[PDB]
This record gives sequence, C-alpha cells and structure tokens, in this order.
Amino acid sequence: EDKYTDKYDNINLDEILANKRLLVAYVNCVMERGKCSPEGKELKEHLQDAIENGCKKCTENQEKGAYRVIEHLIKNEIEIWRELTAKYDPTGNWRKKYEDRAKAAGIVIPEE
Repeated sequence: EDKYTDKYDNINLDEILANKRLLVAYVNCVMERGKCSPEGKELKEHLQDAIENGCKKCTENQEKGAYRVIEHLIKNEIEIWRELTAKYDPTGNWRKKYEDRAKAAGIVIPEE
C-alpha cells in the first residue's frame, strides 16, 4: 500500500523507459487492445492516481520522473500523445506542458 519502495515514488519506471519493448508494450496497453490494459493497469492505475489530476498533493519528484519520461517517450516515438487520446485525454492540463515541448523540438504525434 503506497509504501516507499526503491527511491521516491516510481513503479519500476526504469523497465518502462529501458526500451521501446516495454515503453511500447505499456503504450499499447493504454489502448486496451487485449492482455495489455489489465497488465499495465497497475501502472496506469497508480499513474492516473498520482501523475496528472490524481495526487496534486503528492511530493513533486513524480512530476519530474514523469516529464523526463514524457520527453524520452516523446522522442522515442511520440506515442505518448497517442496514449493521451486513449487515456488522460479529459485532463488536458498537465500534458499540455508535456506537449508544448514537442512544439519547440518538433517531435509531434505521427498523424499521417
């Protein structure tokens, strides 16, 4: 239950950003295609509850690791926005900053 686990509040954030195999798998899970959503549901359940409109009261580190993951995933394959449309869409407040960066860099959703 919450606990402290390794370092600050992070769910093996490493394995999720270690390679597209996991970053994509999770991103694919966000689409609830099958045998993926439920699996990553833990990370999505803990994320939506923490990151973004979920735990504004939380410390702050989470916000850092997140953005870092947003900047990394953004360039990794800007699949983020894709997951955003599938989840965290109604939010449209925090990710806005996460997207603003993609504007300064150029890396934007591969919308055809």
